[PDB]
Amino acid sequence: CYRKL
Amino acid sequence: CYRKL
Amino acid sequence: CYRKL
Amino acid sequence: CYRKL
Amino acid sequence: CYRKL
Amino acid sequence: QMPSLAPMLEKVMPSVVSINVEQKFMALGSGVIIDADKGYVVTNNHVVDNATVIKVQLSDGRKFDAKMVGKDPRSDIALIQIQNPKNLTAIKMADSDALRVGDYTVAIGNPFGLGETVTSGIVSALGRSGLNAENYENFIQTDAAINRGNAGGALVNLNGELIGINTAILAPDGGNIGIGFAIPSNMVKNLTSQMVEYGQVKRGELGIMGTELNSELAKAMKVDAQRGAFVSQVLPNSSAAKAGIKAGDVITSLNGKPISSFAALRAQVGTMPVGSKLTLGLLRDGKQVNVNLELQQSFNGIEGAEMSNKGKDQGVVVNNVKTGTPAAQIGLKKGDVIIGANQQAVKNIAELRKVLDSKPSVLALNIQRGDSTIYLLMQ
Amino acid sequence: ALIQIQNPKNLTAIKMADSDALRVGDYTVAIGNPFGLGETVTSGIVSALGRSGLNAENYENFIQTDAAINRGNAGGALVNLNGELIGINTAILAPDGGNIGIGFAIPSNMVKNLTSQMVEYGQVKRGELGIMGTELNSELAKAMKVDAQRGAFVSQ
Amino acid sequence: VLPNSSAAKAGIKAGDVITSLNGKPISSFAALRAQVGTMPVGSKLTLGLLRDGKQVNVNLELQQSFNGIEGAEMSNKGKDQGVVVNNVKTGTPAAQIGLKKGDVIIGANQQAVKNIAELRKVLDSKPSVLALNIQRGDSTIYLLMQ
Repeated sequence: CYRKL
Repeated sequence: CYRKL
Repeated sequence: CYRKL
Repeated sequence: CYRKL
Repeated sequence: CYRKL
Repeated sequence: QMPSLAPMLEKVMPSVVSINVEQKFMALGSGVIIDADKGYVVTNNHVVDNATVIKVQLSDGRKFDAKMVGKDPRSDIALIQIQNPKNLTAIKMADSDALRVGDYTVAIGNPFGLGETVTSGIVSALGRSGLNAENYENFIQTDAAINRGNAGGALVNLNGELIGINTAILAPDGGNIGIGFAIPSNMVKNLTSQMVEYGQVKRGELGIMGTELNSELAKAMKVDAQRGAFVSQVLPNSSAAKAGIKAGDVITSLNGKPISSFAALRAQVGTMPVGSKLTLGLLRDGKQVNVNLELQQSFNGIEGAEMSNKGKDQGVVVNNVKTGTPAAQIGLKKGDVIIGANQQAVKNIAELRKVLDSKPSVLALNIQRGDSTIYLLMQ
Repeated sequence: ALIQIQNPKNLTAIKMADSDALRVGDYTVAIGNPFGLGETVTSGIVSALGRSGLNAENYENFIQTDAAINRGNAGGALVNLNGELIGINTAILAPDGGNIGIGFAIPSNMVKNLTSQMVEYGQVKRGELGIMGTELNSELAKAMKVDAQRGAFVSQ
Repeated sequence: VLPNSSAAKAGIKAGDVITSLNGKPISSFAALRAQVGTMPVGSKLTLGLLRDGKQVNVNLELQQSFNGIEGAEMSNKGKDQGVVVNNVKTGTPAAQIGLKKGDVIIGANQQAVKNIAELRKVLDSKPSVLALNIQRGDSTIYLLMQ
């Protein structure tokens, strides 16, 4: 649902 | 949801 | 990759 | 059918 | 690659 | 006379590096030199995890090789050490606890391996979290441009002091939309200092469960503050239990600094070294409470059995064994008395540990349970 | 490229500055026309200098900026806080066609040299020094006992 | 038969038929393939031929499949006049960097190179990159590797 770098 | 600390 | 404008 | 030495 | 000046 | 950032940047940019890392894969990220002499460079753990070779390209292009030192994937922070450090430049760290929403920010990184790229922004918000609930996350949010490769990059204030480490962005398409997150420097301060001293992170806990404080639960419990940490229960034998924290308390501050949420408070102490003495601000029955605390862990006992010596060189009596431990998997009912093992007599834990120091593949214990003499086996 | 307005009446020209004095950290102001909406101004800074590789055959000495630049900004002006032309906004790095804060501009000193040949001759008189070469990495400086880790290495 | 092969040097021509190996008859080509593939290089052996109903025997010595570094054969030039390049093989890692036959190396990696001995002392240093100061014709150029 949510991502990082 | 119970979180621990 | 690279794009123009 | 081809195979070396 | 080889580039020229 | 035009304002510019080149005065601050030409001094700071040498302190921020670009990383190249080598189902084998090759990746790139960024890091910041913390100790110029020892060549310590901190970066994101998800950049150097499963890394066999670690190559660093400085601001000037100089290449170095670095080795793993510590890692903490729960906070996504890792430390590497440049080998053969020659003429490096450390970065000055600031205390992030003074950051205010509206301060100007500066982002340094290696976007798409293009090289050290600098972008500007402001403090969008602080203490934001929620993208990965199991991670210790207390992120700084900024509208500074941050993309793939800025990970492990530097977030500095206008004076070039390190305030945060660019870590993650929120992007529905994989490209920056003006929402970047950075780990506050103070957390990295606590996180790195353990990696240098211990090689891993000594994780402490207070022994409490809880959940965040919403406006609707503040109604039912007659609590003033609309945000903080709600004490669900205190575990017995916990520092918080020994300190006098009971259930139904509301935590409002940490060492004086107010609290933004439970999840943010969780990330703070999740980085503090074990034993860190701290002061908390509580709220029980609408009464302000302050408490001093000391974190805890989550003769000589060997492998999950508490033991001690008995009599005068009469062996190592087992004091207690918890059911379900590696030392209760091989029986060792409470009260066993080890006279010897592996045909060598055991007078004490020292003659025992001098045989444990031998690290044998298999262990035959010559204990006595009751009035009988038995043997037990290990490994 | 250079075009000529027919019947030039009451126009305003831009003063070009010396881009070779630009430094990473200077504030930049981008001007263009994204999506035909109109003259749109955005702010940013000098991300880096000397950027190249988007098209290796092209003579690219791009300035990188976090000034917002989308489709239609091409040919727009990049100026400093005094409004002196430092570069011509050229390309962006967008895997999705929308700006993510990476614009590239060709320095004014290159534009000043390239426009001056089109005024007199209509084309570019391409000159050569007559040497081959490649980029100098940190590894090559060790073998050649060279101190500098970046520059031009003369093959012949 | 392949050119420059020991069998070609031995006198094996096409249309021959192998019947024995060192006296022992051969069961199959795939057997013989496995046989000599396990003998160390240079194994001197004897074979039984059959061309046009006439028994022929031949002795053989296995083959491979001045200095030579990474697909380039070299030798010395004059008296400490560098390392002259005799010839280069194209599709090999040597000539894939632009090397052509005839070049003469005067030095490398800011260390003087008078012969091949001073070259392998540079290969004993194992540099990440090697910078060669060769001369092809009347020119002084440089060529790199790795």
